[PDB]
Amino acid sequence: DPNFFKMVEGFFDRGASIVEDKLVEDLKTRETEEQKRNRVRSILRIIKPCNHVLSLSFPIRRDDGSWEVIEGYRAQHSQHRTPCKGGIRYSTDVSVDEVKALASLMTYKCAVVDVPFGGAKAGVKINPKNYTDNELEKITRRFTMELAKKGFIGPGVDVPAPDMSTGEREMSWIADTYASTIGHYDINAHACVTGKPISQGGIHGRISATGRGVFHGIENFINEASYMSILGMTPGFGDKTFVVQGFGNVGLHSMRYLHRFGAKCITVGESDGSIWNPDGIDPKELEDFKLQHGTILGFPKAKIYEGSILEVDCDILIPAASEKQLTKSNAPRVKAKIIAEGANGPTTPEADKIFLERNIMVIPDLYLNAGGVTVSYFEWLNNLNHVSYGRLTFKYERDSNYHLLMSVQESLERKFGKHGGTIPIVPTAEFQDRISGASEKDIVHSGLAYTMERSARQIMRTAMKYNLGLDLRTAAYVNAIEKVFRVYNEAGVTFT
Amino acid sequence: DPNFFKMVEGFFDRGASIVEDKLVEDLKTRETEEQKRNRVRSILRIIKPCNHVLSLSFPIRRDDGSWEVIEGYRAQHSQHRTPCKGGIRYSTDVSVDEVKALASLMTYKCAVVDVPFGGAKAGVKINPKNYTDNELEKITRRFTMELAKKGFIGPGVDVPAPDMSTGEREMSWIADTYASTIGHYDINAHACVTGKPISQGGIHGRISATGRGVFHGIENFINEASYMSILGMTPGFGDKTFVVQGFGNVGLHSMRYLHRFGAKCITVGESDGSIWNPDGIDPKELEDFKLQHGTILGFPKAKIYEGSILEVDCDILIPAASEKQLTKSNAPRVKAKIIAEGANGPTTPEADKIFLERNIMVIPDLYLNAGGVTVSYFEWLNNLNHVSYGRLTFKYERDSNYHLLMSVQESLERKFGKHGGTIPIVPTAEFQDRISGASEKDIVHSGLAYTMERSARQIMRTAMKYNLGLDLRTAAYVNAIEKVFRVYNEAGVTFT
Amino acid sequence: DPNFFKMVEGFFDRGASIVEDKLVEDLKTRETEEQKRNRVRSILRIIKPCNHVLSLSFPIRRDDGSWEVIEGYRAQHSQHRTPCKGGIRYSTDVSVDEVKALASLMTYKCAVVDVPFGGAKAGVKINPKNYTDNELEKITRRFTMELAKKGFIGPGVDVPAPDMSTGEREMSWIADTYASTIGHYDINAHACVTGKPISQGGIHGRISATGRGVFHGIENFINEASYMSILGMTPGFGDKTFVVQGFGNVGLHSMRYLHRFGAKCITVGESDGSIWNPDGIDPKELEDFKLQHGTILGFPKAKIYEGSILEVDCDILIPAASEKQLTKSNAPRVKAKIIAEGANGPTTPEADKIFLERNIMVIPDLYLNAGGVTVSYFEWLNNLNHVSYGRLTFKYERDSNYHLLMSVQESLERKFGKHGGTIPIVPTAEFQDRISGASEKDIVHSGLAYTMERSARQIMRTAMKYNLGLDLRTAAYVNAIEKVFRVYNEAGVTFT
Repeated sequence: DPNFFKMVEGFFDRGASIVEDKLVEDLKTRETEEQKRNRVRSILRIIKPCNHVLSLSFPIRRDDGSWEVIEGYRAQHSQHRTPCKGGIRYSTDVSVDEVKALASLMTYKCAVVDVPFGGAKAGVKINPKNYTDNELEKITRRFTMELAKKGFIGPGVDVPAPDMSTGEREMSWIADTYASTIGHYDINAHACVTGKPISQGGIHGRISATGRGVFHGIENFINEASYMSILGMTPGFGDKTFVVQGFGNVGLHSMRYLHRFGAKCITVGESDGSIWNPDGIDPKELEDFKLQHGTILGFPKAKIYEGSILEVDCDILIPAASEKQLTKSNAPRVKAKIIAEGANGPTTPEADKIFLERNIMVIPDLYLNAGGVTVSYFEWLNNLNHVSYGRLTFKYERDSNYHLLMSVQESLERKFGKHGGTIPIVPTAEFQDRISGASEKDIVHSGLAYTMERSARQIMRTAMKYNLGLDLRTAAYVNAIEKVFRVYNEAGVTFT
Repeated sequence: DPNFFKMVEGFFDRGASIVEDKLVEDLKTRETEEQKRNRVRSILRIIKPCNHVLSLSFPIRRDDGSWEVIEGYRAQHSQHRTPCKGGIRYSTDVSVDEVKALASLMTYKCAVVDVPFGGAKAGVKINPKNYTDNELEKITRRFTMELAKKGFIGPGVDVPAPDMSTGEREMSWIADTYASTIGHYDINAHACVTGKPISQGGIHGRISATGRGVFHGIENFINEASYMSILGMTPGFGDKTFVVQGFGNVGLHSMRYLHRFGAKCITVGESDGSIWNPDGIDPKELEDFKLQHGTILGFPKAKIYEGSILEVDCDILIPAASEKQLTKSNAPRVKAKIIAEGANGPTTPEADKIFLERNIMVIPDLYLNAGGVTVSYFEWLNNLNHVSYGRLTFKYERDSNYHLLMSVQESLERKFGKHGGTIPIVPTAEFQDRISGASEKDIVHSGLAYTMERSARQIMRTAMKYNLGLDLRTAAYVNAIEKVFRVYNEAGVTFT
Repeated sequence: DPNFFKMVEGFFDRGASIVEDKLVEDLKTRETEEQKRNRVRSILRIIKPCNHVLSLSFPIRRDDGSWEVIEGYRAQHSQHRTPCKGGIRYSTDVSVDEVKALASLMTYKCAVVDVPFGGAKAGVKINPKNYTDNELEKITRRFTMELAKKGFIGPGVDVPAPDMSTGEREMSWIADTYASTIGHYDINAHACVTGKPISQGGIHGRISATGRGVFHGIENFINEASYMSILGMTPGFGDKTFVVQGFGNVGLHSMRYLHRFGAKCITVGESDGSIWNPDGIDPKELEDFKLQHGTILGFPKAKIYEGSILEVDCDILIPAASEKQLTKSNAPRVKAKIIAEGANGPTTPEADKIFLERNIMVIPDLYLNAGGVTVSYFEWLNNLNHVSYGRLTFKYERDSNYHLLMSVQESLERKFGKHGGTIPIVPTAEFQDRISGASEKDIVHSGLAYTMERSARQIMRTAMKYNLGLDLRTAAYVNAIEKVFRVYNEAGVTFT
């Protein structure tokens, strides 16, 4: 059991040395050779720490007439690209030594996916259960004023986001406090947060983003014939099983999309039980079960099978569980060729060194868990463009499709249809749903699939350039460190 | 040896309980009695902590072509009255746990003297000796940009100040970086710092402020016949000795003004020696000695007398030494009726409990060391009024003085001077220097004497209202806590 | 009983025609003669109306969980000089047709006293009794946000003020909502309101301002030997009586200062009784009576004497009562040579036409009731200079007084004191209190006496220039209209 901060700090040095050896050669600057080395050994010392760490204190008054002091935090990691997106975590285990880590984790998690803005995290030392709803907006509406008066919230500086125990309703209390106190004169005032409900500028298909994230991530590696061979699996999802730990937003929506392309959910683990049916599980039925029941423990159509789900015989683990969930105590007992981290840092840094020995491809959490980080970038743009995606072009592009089909029809009917007949060129029953059911949802899920795809093909490229084999995690950080470097380097890092 | 943070945190609770017992009765609010108690027990929980603590990280490049990371801090204590003044301390022993203390120390040190703005402190973990002058402006000019982009510098938010190892030249590098990058559009851009050299908006007679501070502070207690009796001394400075530890800006200028009203400097202690002559020391001669010599050790006209200067037989100790300088190990060996703290926290909290037993009046460091805090408030106004003090009225008030003397002359010459004679009513040789040598210096030293006087008469009042005897320190904090309370209370502490 | 709007609209035309006949001749502009007339007949059409009238609607939620809609108003009269000061009146009789009047009334009431900013009024249709204290800040803190987001509050646009049923505690709820939502980035954020309590930037001696106002106003007319003769009275307060209607802030403090210079309060009328003692009343004793009792009805040392107090035999009526309080039904029954309006529009426009027939000098409410309008201008400056008045110069001017006395002493002791004697030139027992008890209060009461004095000597001048006799009200409006005109005229009234 390590300290999560030393993990993310570890994967930097682990990656910093690799990239450096070629990152120096790629400098056509008019200096010596040992001053290039002392420029690359040096910027990396600047990317590693956290540039800003605020620390707050709130006069909040409970509804029973009892004042109290709330302690908060927020750490902007990198200023190289503004704004800086990062969720707000209401908890009690919040630590300034942890906010600095998850802030750094996002500077790179949104660099591997070519999302512009940097990384940040906030954290409020409150246990949400102990507060009435009138008291979680007195806290939220003042954690922003105190934080926006100091340039840590704003469409061009920081963009808070949801987190576990910080839902859709939280993000309205932030966007309304900002768009009425400080951001009033700013036209983009509602772009100060993401995850807002749809009635206030949220994007559609957001709650299924990390799901689509976890999906397209592993999709681009299952369909990689140059990796399935090395592992021992075949390309494609066909006749492959997956297992899910931590049923929830990331697990549930992942189950759906994987089960839609022939995969078979075998087990579903949670904090308080375990499920198993080697014939598979129906996501919707199990999704429906937890609605009334609140806990899948006792699912009818699948027997109970307790134990370490990380031992489950399968092909694909997907841990949506807590951080540091898979460690040496059970790493030699995976029974899965591919691990797909759905949460932040499930794999302790030792298991990765084990997994390259067991010949396991561990897809990192920088890449898979990007997910919402990308739609939370498409929602920032939605609010920053003041129009839903596609409203201007759904029907202009609908007409362009009917005319092509007509143009292909009439063109044939000159050659073949001369006999008075006709060729009713019509869209399929599928490309008809795509037309009649067009929505902003279809464009979000599209630009998300493109981001994951174009990015995975950049992790692969590095895993050959530097010959990392199945060490995709290291490959991910080398792309993250290399692209954050090209922003400091060509910018005259210091403003002097 | 305590932690300096627990000292300042101690004197709050020590004072918070005393003020509370009457601070509740003074509320004519439409509530119960136990909800007044739970409003006063509660605001005090809000005044005690530090509301904002930023923490920085700098890409600074040395002149030998070697980047490095500078770590800084700044803690705004109380937002009840903007701006928030606080010095910048270049050191290596800087600690975020220490900046929070000295920030709180200034919220009260400028409350006992009715200075409006709250308290703050900054700190940069650099040893100044290891940096060329071109590298102490690359640090200073970027410790402000990084700090002003986040609303921690500005004529209406924070006003940095000088400190030990942060001289007059530092404050120009801050005022020029602000008045040309961010504060450009603000007319008051040059009011963003104090302590600037006179050629850029500094006030005259600033380097002798803490001197005039230490002076008028003890003046208002030496001339208090209701305290000299209780101690065992007589009123006035006449035939009284004082001794100085830590010769320097606070010690030197204190020596001068005290030696000007009949006091006799006996010893002068430093870090590297000790001086003694029970006939006295001439300040100017000793001031001149350290100019060439750089260290008074070896002064001709006064023999060497080594040892704990805090043992020196005297009437008035003035420690300008380090913090926590006088402790139990030598507190029963003071040999001085009056201690006059010229630095921040020379007396460990135990010696005060000893000193009330030894019957010693320890004048606090909230009051005496205010000093520069008051002229650093008069310099903020100078730059905020865009005119030196008195330029409009030195000669308009000069004429009004000549006409009064003429009016008294002619009025007599009607009654007595009828005999052809005349009565040359002329100013004294002293009130002539005051006229011909009028300057902004004379108004600064005046409004400083008024602030110290009006404030000491408020410490005295509390020391009777709550019957603290010679425990002036506790009296000082009770006035500081009571006046910071009347700002939160009548303001609807929460903005909800 | 008229409509109060038609009164203030009446006194404009009544004054506009008089000033015009000379106001045209005073134009050295390169135009014709009939185009000067059509420039003066025209600007007066621009000064008369109200340039801006906002009208609000609030989602306020009672503490019993019941939303409701609050209806508010605010009318900026004249933009010729920014800001625009005007009180906020919580009532139910508030009418947009009344706010426009009292707004215009202040554009002139602060023009006769050379106060720069224009005039405005606000009004909220709520009965304050029906609202808990937690609900009069939810209203106050949102009547400002809704009003400051539209440029109707701010140190440079509008400066709200207290009013009846809008006390000191209201003005803190406005200054804190502004200085934390919108005016945060403005250094002058606390100058957005006046009347704030002393703990947040209020001026001392404010609650006794209208008192000092009513005093120095009638002082400058009682001591006018060229008016007492015409009426039938003698100069000075000596052996003269006054009577007060509407005991309260304006009546009480007026009683004190008048009774201090030999006047004799005869009666004290209120809404619910009447008092009389032709030997006089002691203000303090009667002031003390209403403290416990809450109503002077039943004062021991003065018998009850009911009836229309406006009939009381006296020399000076001072109605602090409601508006339109003295009308034709009792105007032929005044029994007072001098009426001194302490409220806004006590005299219906007909009684003035009666009073010039009865040969009565009615001092207007533009001039007397200025009062607080002047200290509410000195409090705006206090907050706008960030320093209490005199802190810099109380002791610099104290020293200049001791040196003059010493210079007169020594100068004599050269001529007379050559005999070894001495002449202890010391301040009086009165000019010693003035020194030892110097305060911002003494400067406020001074600059208030100067404003009233310099202004009354301008009403007198007009009452000769245009030969209005005892019609001082018309003289007041002609000075108000003439000085508001010289601001539009020399400014190119239109911005085209």
